[PDB]
Amino acid sequence: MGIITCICDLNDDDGFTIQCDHCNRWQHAICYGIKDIGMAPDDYLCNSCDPREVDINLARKIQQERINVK
Amino acid sequence: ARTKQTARKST
Ligand code: NA
Ligand code: NA
Ligand SMILES: [Zn+2]
Ligand SMILES: [Zn+2]
Repeated sequence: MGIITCICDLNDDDGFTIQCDHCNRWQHAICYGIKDIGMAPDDYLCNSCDPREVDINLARKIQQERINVK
Repeated sequence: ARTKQTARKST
């Protein structure tokens, strides 16, 4: 369905998204510390499907800044 | 993983 569901709760397209292997919803790669395609692992699960250590406040900060300057 | 990435280029 092309649904973005990310830890920033700012679910519009930022230009670089990655799809959860399980729920098939998409996340912003940068919110998960994935800066380019090379940093994306073979297997990938979102934080909802597999809770991980991830900086949620930083994710929100980055996405909110993108929105605030567009 | 499966990814989408949009490139924006002017000329
Ligand atoms: Na969300
Ligand atoms: Na991104
Ligand atoms: Zn995000
Ligand atoms: Zn998931």
